[PDB]
Amino acid sequence: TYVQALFDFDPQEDGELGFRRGDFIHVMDNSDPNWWKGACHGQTGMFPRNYVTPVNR
Amino acid sequence: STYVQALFDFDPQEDGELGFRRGDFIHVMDNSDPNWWKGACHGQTGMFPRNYVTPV
Amino acid sequence: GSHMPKMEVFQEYYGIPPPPGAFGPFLRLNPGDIVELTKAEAEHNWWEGRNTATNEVGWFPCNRVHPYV
Repeated sequence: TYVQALFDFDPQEDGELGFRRGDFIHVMDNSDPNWWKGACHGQTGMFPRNYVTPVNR
Repeated sequence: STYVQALFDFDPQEDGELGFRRGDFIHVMDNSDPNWWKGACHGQTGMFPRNYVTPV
Repeated sequence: GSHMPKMEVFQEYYGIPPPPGAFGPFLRLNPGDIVELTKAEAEHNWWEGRNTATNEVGWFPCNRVHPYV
């Protein structure tokens, strides 16, 4: 399952996943309706669900 | 040899489309389709949205 | 609705500029409206969604919205 970032996300907080608009993120945990865990750029972390869109579509 | 001027910016979304900035002059090459016309601007040709321009 | 991202509108959009080539109907947006996206790609400037503040559907410039947080 991959999602595409629709916006840049540049967190300060540890445990949060950073990415740029257009990046593809491998979703690791989408159980919570608001914060998902994903993998990108050699790291994993949490990010707000509404920053990304499903690639399958 | 007709020219139109861009009312708004336009970034090509699909290949073959022609982009432009508001104010750019575009040479109309083919106005056969109702919504997308072939034109030339900044050394390139491609399809542009007719509703983004006005005749000069 | 479905499992798609939601956006909060921060800038109004009343159909100007119109969707390129009128490929689809424009979606009126008012600051504060929450739009549930139906079609979106990072590389594209025009996204489709359902404005849940008005229950209308259509296309709008992605530069008028940001993630609903």
